[PDB]
Amino acid sequence: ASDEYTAGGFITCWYQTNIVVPADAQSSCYIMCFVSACNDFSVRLLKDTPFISQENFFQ
Amino acid sequence: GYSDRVRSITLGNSTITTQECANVVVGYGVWPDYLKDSEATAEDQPTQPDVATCRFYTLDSVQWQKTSPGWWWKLPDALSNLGLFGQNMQYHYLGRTGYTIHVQCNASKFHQGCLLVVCVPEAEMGCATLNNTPSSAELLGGDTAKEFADKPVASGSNKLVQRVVYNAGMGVGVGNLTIFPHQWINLRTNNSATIVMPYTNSVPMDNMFRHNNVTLMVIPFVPLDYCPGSTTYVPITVTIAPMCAEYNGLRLAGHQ
Amino acid sequence: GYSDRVRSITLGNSTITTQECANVVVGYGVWPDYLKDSEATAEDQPTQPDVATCRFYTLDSVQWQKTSPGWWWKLPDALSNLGLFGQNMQYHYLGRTGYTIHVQCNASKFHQGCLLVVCVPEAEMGCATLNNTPSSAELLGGDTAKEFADKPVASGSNKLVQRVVYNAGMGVGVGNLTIFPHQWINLRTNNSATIVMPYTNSVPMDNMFRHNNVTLMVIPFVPLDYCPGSTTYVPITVTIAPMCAEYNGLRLAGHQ
Amino acid sequence: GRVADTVGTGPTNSEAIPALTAAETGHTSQVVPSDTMQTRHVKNYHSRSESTIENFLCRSACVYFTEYENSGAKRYAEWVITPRQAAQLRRKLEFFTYVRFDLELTFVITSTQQPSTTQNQDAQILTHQIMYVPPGGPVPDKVDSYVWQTSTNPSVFWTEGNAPPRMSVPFLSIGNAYSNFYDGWSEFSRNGVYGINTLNNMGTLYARHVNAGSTGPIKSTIRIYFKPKHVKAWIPRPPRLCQYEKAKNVNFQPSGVTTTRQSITTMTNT
Amino acid sequence: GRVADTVGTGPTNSEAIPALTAAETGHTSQVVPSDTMQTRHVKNYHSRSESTIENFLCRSACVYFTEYENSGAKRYAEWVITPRQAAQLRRKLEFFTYVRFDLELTFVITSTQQPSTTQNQDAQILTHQIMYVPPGGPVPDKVDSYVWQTSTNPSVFWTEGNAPPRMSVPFLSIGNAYSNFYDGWSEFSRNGVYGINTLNNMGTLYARHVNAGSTGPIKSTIRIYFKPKHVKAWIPRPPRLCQYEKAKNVNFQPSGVTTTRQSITTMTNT
Amino acid sequence: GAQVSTQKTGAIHYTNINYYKDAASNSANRQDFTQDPSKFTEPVKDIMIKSLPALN
Amino acid sequence: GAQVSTQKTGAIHYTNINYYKDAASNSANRQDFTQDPSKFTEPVKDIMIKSLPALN
Amino acid sequence: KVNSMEAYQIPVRSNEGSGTQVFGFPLQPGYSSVFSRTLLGEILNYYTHWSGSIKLTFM
Ligand SMILES: CCCCCCCCCCCCCCCC(=O)O
Ligand SMILES: CCCCCCCCCCCCCCCC(=O)O
Repeated sequence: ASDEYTAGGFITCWYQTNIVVPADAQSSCYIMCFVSACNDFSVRLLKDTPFISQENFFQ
Repeated sequence: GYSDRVRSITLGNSTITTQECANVVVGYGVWPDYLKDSEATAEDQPTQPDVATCRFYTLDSVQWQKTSPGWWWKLPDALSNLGLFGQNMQYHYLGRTGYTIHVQCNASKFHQGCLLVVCVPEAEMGCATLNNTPSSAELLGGDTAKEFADKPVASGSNKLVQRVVYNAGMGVGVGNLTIFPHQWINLRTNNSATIVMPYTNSVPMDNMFRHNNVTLMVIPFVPLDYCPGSTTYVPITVTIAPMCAEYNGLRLAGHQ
Repeated sequence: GYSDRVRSITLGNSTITTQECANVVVGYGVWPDYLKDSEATAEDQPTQPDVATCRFYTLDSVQWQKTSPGWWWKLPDALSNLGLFGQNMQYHYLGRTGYTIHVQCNASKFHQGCLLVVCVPEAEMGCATLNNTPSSAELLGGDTAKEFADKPVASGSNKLVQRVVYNAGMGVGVGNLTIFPHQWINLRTNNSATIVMPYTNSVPMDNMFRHNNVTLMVIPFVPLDYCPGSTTYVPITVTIAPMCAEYNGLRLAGHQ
Repeated sequence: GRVADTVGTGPTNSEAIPALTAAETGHTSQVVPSDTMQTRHVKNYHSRSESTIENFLCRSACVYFTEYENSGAKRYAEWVITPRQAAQLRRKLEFFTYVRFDLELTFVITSTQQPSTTQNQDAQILTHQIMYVPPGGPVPDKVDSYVWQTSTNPSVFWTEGNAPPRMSVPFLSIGNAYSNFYDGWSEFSRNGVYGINTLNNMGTLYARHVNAGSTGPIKSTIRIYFKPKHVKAWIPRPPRLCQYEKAKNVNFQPSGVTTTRQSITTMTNT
Repeated sequence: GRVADTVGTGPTNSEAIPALTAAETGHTSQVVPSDTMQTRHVKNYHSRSESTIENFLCRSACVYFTEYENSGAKRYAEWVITPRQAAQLRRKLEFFTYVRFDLELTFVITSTQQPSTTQNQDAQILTHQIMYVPPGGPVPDKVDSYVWQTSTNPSVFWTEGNAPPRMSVPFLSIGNAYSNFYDGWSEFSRNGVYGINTLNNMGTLYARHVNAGSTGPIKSTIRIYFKPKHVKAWIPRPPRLCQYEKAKNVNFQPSGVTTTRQSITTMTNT
Repeated sequence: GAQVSTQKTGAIHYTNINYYKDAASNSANRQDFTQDPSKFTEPVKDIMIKSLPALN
Repeated sequence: GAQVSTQKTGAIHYTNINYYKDAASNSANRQDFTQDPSKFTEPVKDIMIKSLPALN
Repeated sequence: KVNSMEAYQIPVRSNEGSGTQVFGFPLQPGYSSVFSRTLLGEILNYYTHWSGSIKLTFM
């Protein structure tokens, strides 16, 4: 959960060298990102998740 | 000498050779196989058509356009009208199968694009309106690809399925679908992709018409973008091979 | 499986991966190292910041144009405003270092060009007029690339350096610079180039602000030539990593 | 069980490239932080224990509750057994396509007076009965009907003031595991009910007062709690996104992927 | 464990001087009473047991209590977990800078009628629920809100007339120990909250009635009791002097060093 | 017919006995730690090496 | 898997057993008597002798 | 754009000058809106504490 004490850090991506494209090839590209946990990953202290809501029992 | 870009697959009569590809993702790590006699239930002797069944099929190729949301097939009923595997499906009460999916979309070096080939066991789609359920005609079609719809489906009294891509019809995050086995068709470094699915189901055998246990989905993340003058029409083609089929309980001809 | 086109360099935190390159020219054949105790002079114990110093830095990328004569940097004072290596430079009377230079300029297959990356120990530039000498402001700039000038510099009373390329500022033949270590960035078969410079100097250690012992030069021989419609702006970027730094004689803060 | 160690590394110059790979193979790179930077030898004593399935699925949870009174129209409460009528439990089981486990039931019963003008109300200790009816069995339509004799069906007699009752149930499914998601119809004609509703027939659960207990009306509240044990799982999947709607089917209302924020550069949520 | 023996000594004349030393070294002299006088051999069987940390910190203590009712504005009680809202426990932990231990919680719940004109009030046995919410979790704003289902969060159902409930909790801190005193801010700019308030996020504790329980209003009282175990400590310090003021910070009101007395010679307190 | 095992610590033994005739009555097993990531990560037929390029 | 220890007397054995799977469930340890005053008294680098003058 | 596919895409375009920032996001895998609905995001929200090494794969 968010707290200023332990706050994680930051991440950035900067052009090292501008995109070079030939003629007749499209100028703009796209880049997709991925996330995974390494083999040293671990967790603790199970709790509830705030995302899922409810009102009255489902029917 | 060798290469990792190239692969050749041979089942029965058919053969598929590809000079640009990646490795073959195998299931969860269980190579498909027949049924050991420890888990068996049916006491009739099973039919093993082998070459008559195991081989590659090619469904209808579907166009791929800049705005195209995506597509889904249902494997247990797609082939049902093709070949003996369509015939041996109608005459038996039970079947056990596993699938090798091979998707082929190629482009020149000047075509941007990215596709997502996932194979989703037991994909259960919702309904347009909240109360009803989808009709058997909407979730399926013979050999034909059903496609998504990019924007929300207006909810009337109809039975239509909910085709929004970002929910992927199952009401989950589309970005998370990669837990299931998958591969990335990428017009940059790839040409075709391949999947091998072992038999996944709660019970050791199943009826084929009732329960569609494996759903195939192709969702473009990065649309097709190309400068003018290059060829416009780029089709996608799917190839589906059963493996190690078995059948039990021969009965009369039909489904009803 | 392997390839000679690809290389991965790791120092401290930073890492530089390149999928198209050539081998790494190492100095005159002496891999950089610390100071053996046979040649030592300073009797204080040297500081060895190691990871705090050794790592890669990236200076300002500079545009490369059809008429661009070339560029030069002075290594001992470039980094002086960057990182601890800039701090550990100001607080010590002595330093000993060696440099790994990595130059990155990429282009598509349709861009002609050739560059020359040389690393020149003790490049001593002349003066515009014959009597005077260059000012400390003209030979240097913080992290910024100084560039040559294609045609002769008119000689006034100023202190300006002589920037003609074909004399390379040292009054030698530019065509001969290859005796020093070098590599060729060539937009055909290459992408990036790499140099490793051991510590070269007359005396075993040196002050950093006084004496700039290593000069880096990038001179295009074949200008950039490309048909219209392709992207115009192609930057060049330089990466400079100290190696095995040491320091002595801690003193107060400043240079004066 | 323990976390792996992070092995130290010095500098590197070499043609082996850990930092590069191809994700198109559907292959998550195994690269560890020692590859792309310099690393010191470190022992980790962290343990993955609490992340195991057992500790994840095993907690009691309130699936459902009803109200039945001591007099008037509704004198007993009937409920069919599905986990899906409670939000936060149903989600915890939707990670896994095929689940296997042994329920442990616990009931929590409470009583409440109701406003009335009845005079000289004097309470007595109430006694609740809880009867389970496997599928197809007889269904009581009235509190005094003969079915409550429970010649067979497992039944529990409980009393206020005592500890909450508890009973454990083994694995009841026909197949080799419960099925959370089922694509198909119940009828060979691909008609009738669609979705998982067909697989689920668990029978029914009933409750009643044994005795009136007082002159004044009394309303009671019963609560069920599952506590899975001995769990096994198969074929994980993406968590559910859009809010639930119905308990019989996966139907959802289309909703965005995530929350939003300002321009890509912005470093804080909004 | 035992007291040391006092060894006997005869007379002494010698140049060795036990009775002298220099305290400027910050060194407490080890001199024992046998050095400065004549002493008889004596065996001591006294034991230091009850002075160990374990027996010192381990006693149950009442940190806090609330009031929540059966109807009206306040139907539940919420409390964040800090030891510092109770005087006499907080002081016992301020000897030690860094403390490590495993809490053992015990609740004591009582009920009280409230004056009202409601007629024919007839009680029933109440049932209290106590729910723990680790940080960041969902926060119920109303008694019937879905969060009370406790699909995960550890929760306790209790009944009047039974024994007081008890549960044990292990060591929950992130670091290698709890910290009683922390000098610094929460923000790299040295701004925002100062003091130990930043380190402490323990989550929150809630309680409610399960059932109304009667027609007439009822107010309840809950009490928490810590009982540290397995204690370890580090870096002792001076006990606190001035009376406490706030629970978030060490702020104090200046007060004298000790009590007073008459002229130095006077042998009795005043 | 008792049994002995180890608790969960960080920086001991407990005695458990099964009192009932039905497997489903036994206490939960919290301690099974066995893990093999290979069934999700690395689901490929040709084993790939970290130190080498992916597509050669 | 029991254990035996000694009570607290002045001028006997008790049988304890741990019934739970979590260390924090075990009873308190009241009996650890280990003591080393040297970490507060005598915190000096040069060891000083009682029988001698402090500053020589 | 969170209602379309473009939420997963990172625009990259040829500029006239180098050093522009492609993107950036804070690292708070259980809180920050970025990782919130991700796969890793869901599993965390059930747990209060974590440690390890997060890999970021780009393509
Ligand atoms: C008094 C006896 C009470 C017995 C309680 C029996 C409850 C059965 C629980 C079945 C469990 C979860 C199953 C979901 C079923 C499905 O969808 O296939
Ligand atoms: C029903 C479950 C109740 C769980 C009770 C959890 C109470 C947590 C106790 C934390 C203890 C003392 C810590 C002071 C914290 C700090 O200032 O760092």
